[PDB]
Amino acid sequence: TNLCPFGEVFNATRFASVYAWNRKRISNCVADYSVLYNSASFSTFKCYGVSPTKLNDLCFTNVYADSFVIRGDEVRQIAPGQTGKIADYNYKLPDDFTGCVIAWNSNNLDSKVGGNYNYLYRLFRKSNLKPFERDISTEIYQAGSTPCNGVEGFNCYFPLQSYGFQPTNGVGYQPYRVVVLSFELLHAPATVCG
Amino acid sequence: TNLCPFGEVFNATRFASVYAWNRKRISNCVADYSVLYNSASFSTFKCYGVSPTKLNDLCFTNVYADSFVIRGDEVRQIAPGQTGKIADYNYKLPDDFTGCVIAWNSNNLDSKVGGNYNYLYRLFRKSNLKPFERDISTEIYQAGSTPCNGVEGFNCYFPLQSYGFQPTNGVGYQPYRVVVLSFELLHAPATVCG
Amino acid sequence: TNLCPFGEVFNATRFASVYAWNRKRISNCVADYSVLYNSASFSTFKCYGVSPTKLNDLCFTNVYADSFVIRGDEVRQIAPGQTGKIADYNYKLPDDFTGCVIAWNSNNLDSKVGGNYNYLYRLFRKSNLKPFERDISTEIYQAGSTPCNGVEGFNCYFPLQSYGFQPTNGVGYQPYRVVVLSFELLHAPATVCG
Amino acid sequence: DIQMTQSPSSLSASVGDRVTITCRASQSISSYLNWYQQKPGKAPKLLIYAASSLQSGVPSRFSGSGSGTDFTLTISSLQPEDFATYYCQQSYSTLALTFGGGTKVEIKRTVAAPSVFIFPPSDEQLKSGTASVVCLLNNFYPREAKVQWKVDNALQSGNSQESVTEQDSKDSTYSLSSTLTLSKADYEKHKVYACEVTHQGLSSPVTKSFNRGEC
Amino acid sequence: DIQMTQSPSSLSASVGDRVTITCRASQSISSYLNWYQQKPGKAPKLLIYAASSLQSGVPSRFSGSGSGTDFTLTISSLQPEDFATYYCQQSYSTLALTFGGGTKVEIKRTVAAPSVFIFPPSDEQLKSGTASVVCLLNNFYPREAKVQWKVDNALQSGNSQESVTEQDSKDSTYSLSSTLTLSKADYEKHKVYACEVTHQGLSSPVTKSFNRGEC
Amino acid sequence: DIQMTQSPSSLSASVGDRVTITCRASQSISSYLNWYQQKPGKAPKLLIYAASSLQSGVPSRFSGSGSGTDFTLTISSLQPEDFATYYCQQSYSTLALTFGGGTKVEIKRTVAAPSVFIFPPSDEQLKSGTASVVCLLNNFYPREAKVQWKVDNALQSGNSQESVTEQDSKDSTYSLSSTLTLSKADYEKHKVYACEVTHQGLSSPVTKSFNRGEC
Amino acid sequence: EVQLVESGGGVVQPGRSLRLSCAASAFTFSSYDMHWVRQAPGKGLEWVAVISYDGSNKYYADSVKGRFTISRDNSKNTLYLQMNSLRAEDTAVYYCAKDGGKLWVYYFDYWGQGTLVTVSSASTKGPSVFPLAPSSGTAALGCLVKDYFPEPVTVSWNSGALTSGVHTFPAVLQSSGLYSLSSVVTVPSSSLGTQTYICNVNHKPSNTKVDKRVEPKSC
Amino acid sequence: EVQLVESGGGVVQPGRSLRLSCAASAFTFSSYDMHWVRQAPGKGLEWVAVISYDGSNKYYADSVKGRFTISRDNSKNTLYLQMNSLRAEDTAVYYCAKDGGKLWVYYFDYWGQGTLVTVSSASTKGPSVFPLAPSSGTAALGCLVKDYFPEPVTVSWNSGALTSGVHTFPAVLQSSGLYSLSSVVTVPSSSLGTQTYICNVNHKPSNTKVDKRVEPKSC
Amino acid sequence: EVQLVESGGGVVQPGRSLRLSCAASAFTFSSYDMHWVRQAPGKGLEWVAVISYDGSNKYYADSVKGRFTISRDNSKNTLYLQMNSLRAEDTAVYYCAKDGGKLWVYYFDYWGQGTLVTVSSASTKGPSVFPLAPSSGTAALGCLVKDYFPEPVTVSWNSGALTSGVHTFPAVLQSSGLYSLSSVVTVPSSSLGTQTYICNVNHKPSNTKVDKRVEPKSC
Ligand SMILES: *[C@@H]1O[C@H](CO)[C@@H](O)[C@H](O)[C@H]1NC(C)=O
Ligand SMILES: *[C@@H]1O[C@H](CO)[C@@H](O)[C@H](O)[C@H]1NC(C)=O
Ligand SMILES: *[C@@H]1O[C@H](CO)[C@@H](O)[C@H](O)[C@H]1NC(C)=O
Repeated sequence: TNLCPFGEVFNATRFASVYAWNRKRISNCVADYSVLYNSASFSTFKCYGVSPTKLNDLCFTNVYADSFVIRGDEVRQIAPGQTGKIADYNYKLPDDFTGCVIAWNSNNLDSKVGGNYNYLYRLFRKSNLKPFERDISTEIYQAGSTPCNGVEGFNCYFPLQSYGFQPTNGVGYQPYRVVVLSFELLHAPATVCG
Repeated sequence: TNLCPFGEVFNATRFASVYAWNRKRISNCVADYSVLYNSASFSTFKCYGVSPTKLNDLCFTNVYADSFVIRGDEVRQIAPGQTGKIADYNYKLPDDFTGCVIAWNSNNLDSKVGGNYNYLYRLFRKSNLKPFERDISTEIYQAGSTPCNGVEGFNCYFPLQSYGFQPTNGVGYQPYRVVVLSFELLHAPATVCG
Repeated sequence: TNLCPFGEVFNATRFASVYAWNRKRISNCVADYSVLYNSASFSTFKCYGVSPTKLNDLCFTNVYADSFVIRGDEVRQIAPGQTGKIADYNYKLPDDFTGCVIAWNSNNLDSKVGGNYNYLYRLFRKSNLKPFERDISTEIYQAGSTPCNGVEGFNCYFPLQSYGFQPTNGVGYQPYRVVVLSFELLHAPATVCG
Repeated sequence: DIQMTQSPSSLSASVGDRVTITCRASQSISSYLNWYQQKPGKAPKLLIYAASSLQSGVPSRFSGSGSGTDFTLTISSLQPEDFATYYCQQSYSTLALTFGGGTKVEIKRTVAAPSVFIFPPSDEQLKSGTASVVCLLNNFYPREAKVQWKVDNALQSGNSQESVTEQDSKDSTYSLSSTLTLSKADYEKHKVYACEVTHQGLSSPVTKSFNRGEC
Repeated sequence: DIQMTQSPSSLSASVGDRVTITCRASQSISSYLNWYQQKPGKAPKLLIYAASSLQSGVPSRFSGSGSGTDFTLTISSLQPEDFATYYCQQSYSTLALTFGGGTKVEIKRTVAAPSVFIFPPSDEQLKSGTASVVCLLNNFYPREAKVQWKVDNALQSGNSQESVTEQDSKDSTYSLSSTLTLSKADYEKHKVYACEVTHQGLSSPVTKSFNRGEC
Repeated sequence: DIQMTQSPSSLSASVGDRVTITCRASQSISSYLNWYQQKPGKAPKLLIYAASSLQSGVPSRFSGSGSGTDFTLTISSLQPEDFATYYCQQSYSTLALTFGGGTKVEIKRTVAAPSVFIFPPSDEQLKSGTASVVCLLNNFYPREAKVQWKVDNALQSGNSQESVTEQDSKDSTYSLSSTLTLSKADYEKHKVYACEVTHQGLSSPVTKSFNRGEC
Repeated sequence: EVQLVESGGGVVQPGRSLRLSCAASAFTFSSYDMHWVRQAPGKGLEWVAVISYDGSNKYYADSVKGRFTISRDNSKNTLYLQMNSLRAEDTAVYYCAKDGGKLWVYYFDYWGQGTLVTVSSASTKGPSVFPLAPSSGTAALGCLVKDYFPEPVTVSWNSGALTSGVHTFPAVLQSSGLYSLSSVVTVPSSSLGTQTYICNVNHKPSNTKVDKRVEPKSC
Repeated sequence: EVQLVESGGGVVQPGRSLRLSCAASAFTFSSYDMHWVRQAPGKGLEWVAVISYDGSNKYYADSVKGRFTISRDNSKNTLYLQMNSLRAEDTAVYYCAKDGGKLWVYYFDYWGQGTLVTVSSASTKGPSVFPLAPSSGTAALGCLVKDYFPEPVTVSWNSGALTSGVHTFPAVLQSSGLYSLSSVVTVPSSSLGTQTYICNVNHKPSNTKVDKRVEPKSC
Repeated sequence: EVQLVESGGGVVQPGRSLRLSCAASAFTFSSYDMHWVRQAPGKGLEWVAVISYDGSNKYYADSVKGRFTISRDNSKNTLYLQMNSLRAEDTAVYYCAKDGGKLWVYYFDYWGQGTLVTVSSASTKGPSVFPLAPSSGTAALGCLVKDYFPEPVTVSWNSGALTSGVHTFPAVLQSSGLYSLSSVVTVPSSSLGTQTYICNVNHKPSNTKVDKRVEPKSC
């Protein structure tokens, strides 16, 4: 009964842009990973810090479910020690992440005949993001010596760029929904278990 | 009566190419800067070393009036600490220049339906020009290991390139007449004053 | 009578690809260089270590005749201290080579209306060849981190590339037959003399 | 054009100490540099002109030196009335004058451990539709303290803003208020808001945390 | 992904010496590293898990240390039965596990000068249509010896293949056989086949040469 | 191909001193280097061949050494008759021989302050249509003196040409004549022609100036 | 003994025009040039334009060149500063400054007190005040004066009776264009329910006075 | 005391399927996960796939993901490894390994002896043996067993009478897909014509036995 | 004791042909190879081409390959150098040089005095001489011999009476193709008006003799 609502995350009708990575908190519920085991439609399923198998026999203080959307080529980028647009300007991981990562194409859902541009990504930022940092600031980037006084143009760019997702897009360019399931265990009682 | 003939410089019918920057010497005459003050048609008017205002109350040993023609994009280049084609190969300033610089478009005058190519510029030189150096040598540049024995071709280029000036050219590409007014004051009597 | 058969080398009907540079050994025969002296059809004839003239008055232990085919642009590359595709991946010389090099166009013979692609060259190799090294290994080059397990594709390239030789090709791109005549003299009797 | 860099950005000094401030230019200027003083709120005031000339009515403790690109302003013995922000301005470019970034001098006192407090949005703001969280730092020294906002233990940047009070006249310690804000839909979507503080006077980082609607 | 580098590639050690082996990762892992032992031919065997835990039934001379990217395995006193190849394997990537390149440990004996021999193709192979030349190195130490094939004093690469025997149980020296092969048309086209050998125990390179069909 | 660099470009030495000259090649040559001597005006003469062989009839003071890329020619004790220009030439490239840039050796005397003079165009040249200005340097040592032409205090380059006399037999000082030339229309367009001189023996630069048609 | 008086500063919508006045005293306004210097909130100084002593030579900064106007009336010893088609970037404090004429290079000798100018396409709006109560070694409470325009706003504690420990944080212009300010005061944890605390704020431009009680969170 | 038994290994053409069996003993096969590790000839270890203790969770390496299958029968304490559409890259030695479950991270506790699997689109072919005679301080002779498929082949000298100094070089798979091996033995130069030397080789899969005499080159 | 005699040098228009002769003496011209070396004015040496002792092997520099010709007549001990379609680059001094044959590498043993060759598409033109007078511790005067072609020209002072302090500057070929030369002589400032100074110049190829007086500038 007291089962963790992972379904609403993976079966969510809509997702967020990567720069605005959506988060869910999971606590005080039974940890049922069978949905992952049964679900064979996972494009990529890679864990770190702990094996996915001996998890339903293991407790933790809390669980964090990160969700966002990228393209196929950026799937490799969702991991520790990764570099790239998504790695540094839209989402990040520490050098000691403990959890799992899942990715699956959503071209049938996250693409339009006219192109699905609802999902965006940060393309510029004066410094790399800190681990598990979310940035949605609408500040105009200063690319040149001339300050950008809230206006766009020369050396003044909109930080967000919209993805081009269409049914005809390439595999590396078709949309993919990505989830990060992180388990935290501190010197506190664990309210979630298998 | 003994007024300095600045008019013939600024109202000169014709100008020179930048590499052959024309010079005029001004001495033993009254220093009337009102023409600059009245003249509002100056595209750019920037001074260094001394303010333009408290000048007609100030004497100097001699005045040098440099005149040449560049494009709009090169206007920024006429200044100390500047770098570029015009900065290093066609005209230069010291690190302690004392005077003023004026620039104004002459597209109505220095452009032709067929293109005004009378004005040229140095594009290559084995070393940067010394301050206030004029070079009009017709030596062929040696760009490769093979010596250029007075003939053009491979690694042998004509040092001068003609500007493309037409009524339809862009603002940064339309012709601009540029003047440098430098004041020198040594341990000698000053023969020019306001 | 006991004359060295240099003719069959220079008048050979067919030649080899540069990476598979053909070699001939010359020993126990009379050294007649007149064929070189009479033959004025040599595109390039350059010797090192010893003058070509006072050679028919000089003996050696052995002679090595290297033959291959390159393009015109690569003619310069056949020499000590040379760098390039041919210099490092297909043929090499020491820093103390002793002999001569000859080159002549064979466009009339080594070109086809449909393009003469019989001659190839090595384009990749993880290390520069040692002096007078012949490599014809069909190993697939590993250009990326992903190992190439005997299959071509991403970061997996065929080491040989075929030349494009046609009657209409440029001078630097038309075929040229190249010969290296090296003389070795050790603490052994010399069986070849003029 | 021309850029002027003044160092240090801010320094702590006590009375009687000899202070030195450096100003550097992109290129060389002979003596076309000035030093001005400006108290908080008060209008700017001149101290030194030409980099080697004492202004009339200015105490002799101020001395200027240097030429070309690097210039120095030195105070032989600091005084309480001298605690202000000093600007260095170049003059070689008459028609494109530029000033230094500024150097604010504070009183070199003992290190003050910040007093940190957390305050959730009021229900009245909940009615309005917005939500704001206040993280307060008071009585800390120096002012260099990092304030980080955590949403469900997640670092957030750019969504808040910090405001620093001037150095206090009584204990010479600063106060900082960070207001973390978002909309109603964005407030209930999370549960935990925490404000981590990193300061020189803290042996370990200190964070104040709470859970939505729990009091 | 993740790559593991184990050093040295191979080392010579004698009984009673203290051996150290280093393993490095592309990125950092806390303690997700293991050391295994595998004798030639025999199946792999575990020595250390977690990089800081002795396996049961394993001699105490094996000790593990290190964290992050660099890890070390140390043997206080080497034993004859310990002469095997050691693998270091990371565990941070559960579903993309990767192992080290391996480190084979040989017995640190005296330098053995290779015994080099040359053998031409038999006429029976000449009948078949192929041709093969054998260059033999026997009783040499260490195994690091360069074998080069010369065709008419011309260096040839990639056309042969080398096979190395295991370290001998009696004298602990290796044997190498290089087989240089080509077709009948390619054999008579040349005259001289020579096998140059470069080894640590050779003051000068040694080459064995012959001329086609001369015996 | 092959390039040969000889250093120094020119050196000052006195009688009895030991001179050394270095010659460097783009690549390595065993001993295919020669040293030749050539007096001003006189035809070239051989000194050393093969870089390690004294030529017959050559004084023993000349000695050659070096191999590969760098070679040295050394004179144990300089003599007055040895003051000539020495060329180093490579021989590895028989059919593309190349020579060194040359190294002229002068007599190491005391520093001579240049005597500088200015001479305007004659009216006869004014009639012709051209104009030429002569700047004369005489009795200076060494020859390394910069001559700069100023037109109305404006530096001009490339429009003149300099000619240097050989080292004098009496005082061993050089003479330089710079001829600055332009057309009639280009001569009256300016007023002041000045010839600045920079030389080692001058504490400050010396310039000779005049004003057009003033005498 | 030099006196300068800036005036005419105010608030207006972008694209409008404003005139500023500097009054000279105790010196010859006619025999020196004048500069205008503006300093944005929290930033440093920024040069704008300069006028000669005689008012015949005019110069302006590139950022405003062809957009501002500088003029003077030596008869009145008055300096006029007209700013047409103003942008949001122009919100700052302006000062007038004497020339000095001691060198061929411009320095700044004297300054006025300056006047404030603001640009914003928004109407005045009533402030909203919210309490900032403590919870469960002393405690502290405060009030937030958010969503008010324009500056300034006056804040007091216990109608001014509560003075010690009071800190009024500098206001900041949020992206909506309005202002928000925080006022705080620390009190011993012992006195939290006995003493009543009411932050009294007045906003004269909007003509709004509000006194908000603050009580500790209860649950 | 842990016993594991790999079986089912063999040789097959590319694109076919093979089943491998690991038999567990002296431990609870049901309460631990299982991994499959393959090691190519001359290379090191390579992880493939892993199965849970309960056989409900399955994972495979990217190199074979969607191509292999891992299953287990705890009732029989048996582990099954099915490999469909095999490539030439799959020729290696496979081992089965226990989970251990001592950490949240996978280590390898025990291994089996392993079984051999080979992939090649070639039929078995009779070996060809050739003598390797010395010439004119000892000498050495040998035989080359070339062009045989598949492994292994058995070699002896003097029908096993000649033992000392014998070195059987490891086989290598040449580009043609076949195998070649060299066997050598050093003998004193004094005894070259008196003692006869015959290398005796047997190849059971091809059912071929050959004894080749070796005599010194004569000319 | 080796004697070589270059001859046939001269001046011609570009694109023409010239023949040069080297006469051998006191050695076997037939038993050694010959090289031609050219040295441009002010530059160093430049190799051109080489011929065998027997005259059957021929080689030339790339810069002239296929443009020059080298031949010899051992019967006459003569060496012939034909240069067809000459360029302006060919103006230099040519020398003939012996082979030496002491090594497999070419060195240069002996050289001739050399002969001069010039290329220019211009006719001989009368020189123009101009005085170079001093002004107001000694002084100096000179004459400029400008716009003359070809070389050489002879200069004297006081018809040769004035010798000490005379410096005849090397000529230079200006862009117009002509030559200009400067002659100078220093005289004490005391003697400037009493002694008359006349530079006497002769140009035999043009058959021109001019004596120009020099007097100090007067104004
Ligand atoms: C998610 O939806 C799929 C069908 O789209 C369903 O099979 C699955 O059970 C759902 N998830 C959960 C946790 O029920
Ligand atoms: C230059 O010409 C303009 C008109 O083109 C005139 O107004 C101005 O007065 C002239 N300059 C002078 C110095 O008179
Ligand atoms: C090679 O062939 C050419 C004609 O193609 C002939 O003149 C020459 O003599 C031949 N070479 C020899 C060595 O005979």
